[PDB]
Amino acid sequence: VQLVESGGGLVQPGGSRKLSCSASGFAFSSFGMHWVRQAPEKGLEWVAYISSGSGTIYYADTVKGRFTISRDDPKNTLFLQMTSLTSEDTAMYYCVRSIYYYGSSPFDFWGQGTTLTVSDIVMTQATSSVPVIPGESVSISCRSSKSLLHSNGNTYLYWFLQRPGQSPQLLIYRMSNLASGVPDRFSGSGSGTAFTLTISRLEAEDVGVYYCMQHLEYPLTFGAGTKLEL
Amino acid sequence: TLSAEDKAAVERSKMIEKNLKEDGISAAKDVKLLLLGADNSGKSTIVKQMKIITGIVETHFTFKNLHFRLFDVGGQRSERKKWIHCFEDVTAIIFCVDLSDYNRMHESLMLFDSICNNKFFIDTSIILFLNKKDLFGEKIKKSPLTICFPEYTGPNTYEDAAAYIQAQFESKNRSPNKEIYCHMTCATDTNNAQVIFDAVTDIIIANNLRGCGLY
Amino acid sequence: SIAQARKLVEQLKMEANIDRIKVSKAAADLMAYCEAHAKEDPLLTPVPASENPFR
Amino acid sequence: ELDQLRQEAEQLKNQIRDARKACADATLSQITNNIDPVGRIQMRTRRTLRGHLAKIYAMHWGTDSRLLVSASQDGKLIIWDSYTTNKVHAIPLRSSWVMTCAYAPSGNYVACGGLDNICSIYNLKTREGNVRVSRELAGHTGYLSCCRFLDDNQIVTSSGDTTCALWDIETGQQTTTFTGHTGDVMSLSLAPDTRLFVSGACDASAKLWDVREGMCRQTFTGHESDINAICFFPNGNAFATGSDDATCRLFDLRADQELMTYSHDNIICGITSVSFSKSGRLLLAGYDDFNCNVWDALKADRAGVLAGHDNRVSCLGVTDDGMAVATGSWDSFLKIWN
Repeated sequence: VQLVESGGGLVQPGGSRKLSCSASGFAFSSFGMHWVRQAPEKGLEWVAYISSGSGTIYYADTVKGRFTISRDDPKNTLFLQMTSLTSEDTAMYYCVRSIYYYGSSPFDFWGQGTTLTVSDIVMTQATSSVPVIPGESVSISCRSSKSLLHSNGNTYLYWFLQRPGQSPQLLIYRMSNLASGVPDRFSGSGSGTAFTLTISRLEAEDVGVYYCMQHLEYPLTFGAGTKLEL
Repeated sequence: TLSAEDKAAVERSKMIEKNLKEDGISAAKDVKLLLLGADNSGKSTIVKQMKIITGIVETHFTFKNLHFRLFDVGGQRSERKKWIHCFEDVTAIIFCVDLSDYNRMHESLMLFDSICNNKFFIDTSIILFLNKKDLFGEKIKKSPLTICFPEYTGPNTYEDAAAYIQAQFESKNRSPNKEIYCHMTCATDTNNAQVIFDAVTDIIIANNLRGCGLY
Repeated sequence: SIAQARKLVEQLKMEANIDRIKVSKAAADLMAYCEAHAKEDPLLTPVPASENPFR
Repeated sequence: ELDQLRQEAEQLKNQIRDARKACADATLSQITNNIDPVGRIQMRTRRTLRGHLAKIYAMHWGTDSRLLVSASQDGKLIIWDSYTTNKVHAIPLRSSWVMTCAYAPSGNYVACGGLDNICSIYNLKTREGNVRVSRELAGHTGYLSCCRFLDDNQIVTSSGDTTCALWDIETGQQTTTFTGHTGDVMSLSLAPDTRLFVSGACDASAKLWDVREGMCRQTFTGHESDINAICFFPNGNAFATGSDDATCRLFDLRADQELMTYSHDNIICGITSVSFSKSGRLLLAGYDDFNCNVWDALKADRAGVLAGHDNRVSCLGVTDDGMAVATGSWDSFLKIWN
């Protein structure tokens, strides 16, 4: 399982590019793939979405009417066709897989991004330069514009860790569910519009930026990012 | 009250059941038949143009407008009452009789009496295949057929012996919604797929007439 | 045959050399357990007024 | 020389019968016939799961009381989300003839088997998105009737070649073989300690075995026909028995004998599935006459009738929390009541 995204580069302020990503290792048709951009010195932002079998295609507010997303299931390729590239689209574009059933773990794999250069729910989390000490109890907080609880008993909030120089990796889904491969020190809990990731016994390979995600209403909202120092 | 994950799960379910309906549509056009008989009664060479796909053996071939599937059910030494209901929806039961083996003829008669009166096989028609007729007619001079089947008179000829065996097999039939199709065939008879095709389409027409209140 | 006879002889000794009870509490334990756990089981006295596990 | 051994066996079995008779003082009558009746039980159709195009032959509940596994003759193993009448997975089977299905208690694996004499295990939680075969277990000479999971690595299967076997999924070998049961072993039930299990067979015997050992310890006897179903009591010291003679019983492990029998005069169809309530007070029995009636495990009383099946019911299941009962027949639709 590995996602490689190709394309990108310089573009004239008004031209167009068509980014494309491919999957090799998992069944493509069973996954609803996403596009998430990252400005070079800012947080993450959701861009595009296509469902399984192209049954549902959603775009963002800054994406509607200008961009489009297509997938080639027989050849296992996802396409992002963007038109009228302004200077606000200078971002690294990530390809994210997601599966949806009872007990699933959406946003569980991220591809290495493509650097592009063109020469609702509001969530704001914690501080941004917290002094992490190696071995402690760190409570990274989060917030939302709504109580993210549905009648199904599932509160929806996702925690992502971005190591320096790497794609984001999923840690906690729903509200308190550990993703596969995440060590047992990571744990999260909370209630409506009040979420906390309690990391106990901090170690190496944990420095980076921590992000939130809402998944009740579909236009996705992240947080700014809390950074672990030292 | 539906969430985004719930909506995409419903979409995944719709894809699963649409593919289920597609598979059910594709698989409905396949005729299923249940090969039976005694040991070495010609089950392995019923059709010379078949492709093979242990518990049970499944062999398939396609002829004209329909695709055929045969279940040899060999090696199932368990009790023949617990998995018969698996083969309840077969269109026809091909029973193979070897006229050569006089010792195992009564075994074939007992099996035919068992399967033709079972609760799950009251409506399923039977296509008899009186196999191995060439060496049976070759050896009918020495053996007069009364050594294995008494209480009959005849000229010890091939035609009368075949008629008597067929009559004994159809005497074990007690059903008003079933017809036994008999067809003597050789070991060198390439014309076996057309016999089964004609019998099977006749069976399907008869079943459709039965379901509509007619014959 | 001889091996099967020896196997039957050995196996029938296994039920022979054990016994437990003369139904002194072997039926009292059933009626004790079902009385205490009847409140746990919702198949006897359902309460679909606030819970509603199925619609 | 076999005459002396046979005479010794006859003397031992006469002693065993006498011991059972002498231990049967203050018997099943007037020991449980002193309490209130269960009452009237009526269950309405809450769910009607649809999606099979053949006869459903098995059904097992998850330990979360949320997910079901139904394996049918169409070569498909659909995993059902019962709370929303929803499909999670659809596993195409290599051999369509299927007589059993299982669900691992961890929720990670499902099992399947049938006339191919192979217990094929499947992995639901994989990092590829689809259910794949994890291991194919082969080695029996007969069809498999019921498989039950102990954990993610140990499976125990009852098969029709006069044997039961406990496997390990990692290497695909038979660790323990449970020899006996001269008929065809037709059902299997696990006690709530993963230590001892029961197994009925066609030769009218309900043996009790031990997982940590490889031999029987109590051979219940008394049915005059074939057996089809078996199910432990929640205590772990009793079990029910459904059979082809329209006779569902309750047996007792401590007494080594047979407690009250809930049979009816007009019923002649065979029992295909039996199950117990959360407390063990309510017993649900499947019937081959297009029906599934409930009883009481203590007294003889038809507390209710669950009707609505066009064909024969072959799988009945009660969840771990006892909140709902699943009933599956050959009409391609399996139902969940409340």
